[PDB]
Amino acid sequence: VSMTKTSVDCTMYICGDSTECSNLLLQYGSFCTQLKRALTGIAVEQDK
Amino acid sequence: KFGAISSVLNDILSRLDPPEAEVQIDRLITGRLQSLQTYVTQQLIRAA
Amino acid sequence: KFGAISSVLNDILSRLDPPEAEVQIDRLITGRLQSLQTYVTQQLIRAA
Amino acid sequence: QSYTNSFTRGVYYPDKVFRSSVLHLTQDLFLPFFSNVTWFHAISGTNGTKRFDNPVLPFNDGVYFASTEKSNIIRGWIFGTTLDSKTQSLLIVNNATNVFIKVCEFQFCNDPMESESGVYSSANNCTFEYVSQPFLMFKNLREFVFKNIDGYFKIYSKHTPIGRDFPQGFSALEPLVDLPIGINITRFQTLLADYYVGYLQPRTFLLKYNENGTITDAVDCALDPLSETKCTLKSFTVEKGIYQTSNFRVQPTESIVRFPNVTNLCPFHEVFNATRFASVYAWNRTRISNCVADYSVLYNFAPFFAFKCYGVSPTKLNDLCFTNVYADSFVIKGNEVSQIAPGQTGNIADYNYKLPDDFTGCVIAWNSNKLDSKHSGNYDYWYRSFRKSKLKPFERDISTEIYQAGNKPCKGKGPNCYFPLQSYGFRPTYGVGHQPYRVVVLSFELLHAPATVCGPKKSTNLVKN
Amino acid sequence: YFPLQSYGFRPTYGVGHQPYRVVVLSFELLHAPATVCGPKKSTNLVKNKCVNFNFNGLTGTGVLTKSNKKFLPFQQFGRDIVDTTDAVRDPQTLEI
Amino acid sequence: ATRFASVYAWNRTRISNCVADYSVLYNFAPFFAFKCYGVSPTKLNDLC
Ligand SMILES: *[C@@H]1O[C@H](CO)[C@@H](O[C@@H]2O[C@H](CO)[C@@H](O)[C@H](O)[C@H]2NC(C)=O)[C@H](O)[C@H]1NC(C)=O
Ligand SMILES: *[C@@H]1O[C@H](CO)[C@@H](O)[C@H](O)[C@H]1NC(C)=O
Ligand SMILES: *[C@@H]1O[C@H](CO)[C@@H](O)[C@H](O)[C@H]1NC(C)=O
Ligand SMILES: *[C@@H]1O[C@H](CO)[C@@H](O)[C@H](O)[C@H]1NC(C)=O
Ligand SMILES: *[C@@H]1O[C@H](CO)[C@@H](O)[C@H](O)[C@H]1NC(C)=O
Ligand SMILES: *[C@@H]1O[C@H](CO)[C@@H](O)[C@H](O)[C@H]1NC(C)=O
Repeated sequence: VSMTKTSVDCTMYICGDSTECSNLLLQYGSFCTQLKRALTGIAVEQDK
Repeated sequence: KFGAISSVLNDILSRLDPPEAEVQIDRLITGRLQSLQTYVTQQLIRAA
Repeated sequence: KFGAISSVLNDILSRLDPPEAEVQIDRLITGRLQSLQTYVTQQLIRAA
Repeated sequence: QSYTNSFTRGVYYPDKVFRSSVLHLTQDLFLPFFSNVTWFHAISGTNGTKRFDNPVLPFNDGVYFASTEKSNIIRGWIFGTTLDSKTQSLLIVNNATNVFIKVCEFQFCNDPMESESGVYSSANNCTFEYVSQPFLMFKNLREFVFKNIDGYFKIYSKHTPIGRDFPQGFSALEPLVDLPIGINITRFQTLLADYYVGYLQPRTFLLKYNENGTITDAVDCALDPLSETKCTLKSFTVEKGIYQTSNFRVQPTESIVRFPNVTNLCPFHEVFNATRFASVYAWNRTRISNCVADYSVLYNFAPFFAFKCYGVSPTKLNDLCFTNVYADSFVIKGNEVSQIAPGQTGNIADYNYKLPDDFTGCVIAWNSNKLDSKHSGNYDYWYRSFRKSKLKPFERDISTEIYQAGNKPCKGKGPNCYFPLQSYGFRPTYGVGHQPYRVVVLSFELLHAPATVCGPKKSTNLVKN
Repeated sequence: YFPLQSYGFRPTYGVGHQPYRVVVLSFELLHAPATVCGPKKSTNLVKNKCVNFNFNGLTGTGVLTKSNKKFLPFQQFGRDIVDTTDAVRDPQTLEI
Repeated sequence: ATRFASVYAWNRTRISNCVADYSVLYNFAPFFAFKCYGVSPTKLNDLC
């Protein structure tokens, strides 16, 4: 009926505790936001 | 490592000057971002 | 070619010594990784 | 006083792009909302310290100024570093009819009653002048933002009808001037013939544009969780529900540095300051262990022909620990320095000393002509010009067999064979390409810290939990 | 020996002797943003046709038409909701 | 060659129906530069 719900913080996974890496990651646009939306949608779908 | 000299960002920043750290970090950013997109894609398929 | 001088790994290894051959090979690896990942992702959707 | 709430003050147009009925989320240097703004009525208000002294304030990344004065008592600013004619500085002074902006080497100004003032003192070596750029610049709040980005000095300003001190409200500062000053601005000073200063920090703001391109409101994404939610959604209206915002982390409170009891210094002095150096053929490898990797002595010892590090680009080698350190010492010709690197070829790289293609370490080349050259020629250095095969990385080949040039055995030297070791003398009369140079390659293996060759750092007390 | 003797003002006709004015230009090209650069030629404005354009460094391809947008005095160009340029201020006439 | 051509008139010599051995190139001089594109030096002793 349901799947384990997860949420992944893009910045911590790719650039954990790294300011320079985070600043570089900002140059790739909305990708982190798109993954956050995808995982949120999955979590809501599992509760539905 | 995804082609980088080290998998640990703190070693890249402590070992290399910014102009080289940006290259090694960019390689790691590409690898980790690809890993998250692959994960999210499989989770969307499993969610369906 | 995905940006490489040649699509054939044997030609890259024959023509260049490791310091650049590894770079040209890394580009061919990256391109083929994207090709295989796209193929499998679409096969998973089609299989569903 | 000397602090104030500030409210929603100090927003400026981050760029020159027209937008219509959109919300634009941007990261730039802004004065945070409800941050503390320094009020200088105390200390340097009214007469204040005028005619005797005045403190100088820091310029950290950029500044926000405000004043409610209409008397034009406040006349200008100086931006720069030393501000004593030693270096360049930028001086902006207002007048009744014009504006005088000059960047030159300024020593001091007549402006640190008021029948005559501002004749200035002395200046020289001036670089740029700008005159009447904006021509001019019931109380009037006069807001300014001064920002220095990649050599461009950006000035923004706004006049708001005001008698309240920073009344509640919102007004964006339009850009006023953009100067190619090209200098370094670490400190600034005000000039008097009431005044507020806020400091900008990098922050993300959501700016609301109307149909006519004017910014009418803004959200400071870090002010409170509601503002952060608004920025996440890029809306000034938030629907009922739960929204996910940025993750939280617990920050560290102190730095813990732990090193072994070793206080011995690595013997770089003895290897680099040796009175006699090995040839390239019998190049000398000394292992460095159980010592402090202090490289300050290397920069103090002498200037070098080349100091090129592969895999560790900085000269700041004192912050790393090593697991396997070797110093390979040899004497080469200047024209061969370029051959001692991964991927290089030639008689030295091919037959006397070769680095691995994944080499990590530093190649240090010092001009040693005054020590190694001789009038008769120093024949104690002997490259192997002729070898049957190419040398392997870090291989030491000390064979003395006579090389035979092909099929003929040619035992002995001459008819079709050469003794592989070829002497070439060094003499004070040779040019820089032939003069002897001492090269030491420091091979650094970096694989975490199983073993210690750590640099000159101090240990602190251990703190747990 | 003095540098102040007149040397070559007198014609003293020879190819060697005739004075020549020599002016040299350093072309320093320092790090600080350059304020000196040659004049950039402009070309007549074409509207209601598909053209390539370069407006004060902003380049693109499109059809230029009279706009009803009202830019603030300092704004040089505009962008739509997805940050793609959709309007410019002509650097010579200030028409939007 | 005793004489090299001026840069306005580079001398193009065609080499064909021959075999190459590159140790002679090292024998001719110490070099200011020997930069190869698309192939690394010392790999030219294969078909080049
Ligand atoms: C310089 O720019 C100004 C406006 O910024 C131009 O002035 C107008 O030019 C048009 C056409 O030439 C005239 O019809 C207007 O009457 C002018 N305005 C004024 C106030 O004189 C000017 O022509 C431009 N100069 C050049 C050489 O292109
Ligand atoms: C600013 O300071 C740096 C410090 O290294 C210096 O290199 C640079 O030239 C300075 N720029 C100026 C004074 O414009
Ligand atoms: C925008 O400008 C037009 C110009 O006619 C004016 O009518 C309108 O009221 C203005 N709107 C705002 C919000 O300033
Ligand atoms: C180090 O070099 C100096 C010359 O700069 C010399 O006087 C001194 O004796 C040398 N020390 C050793 C141990 O070689
Ligand atoms: C190499 O250096 C060490 C340093 O102590 C020295 O003892 C050794 O004799 C040297 N060997 C040669 C061949 O120079
Ligand atoms: C170019 O080299 C060839 C080699 O055979 C020679 O015959 C020819 O004359 C040369 N031309 C010039 C202009 O040097």
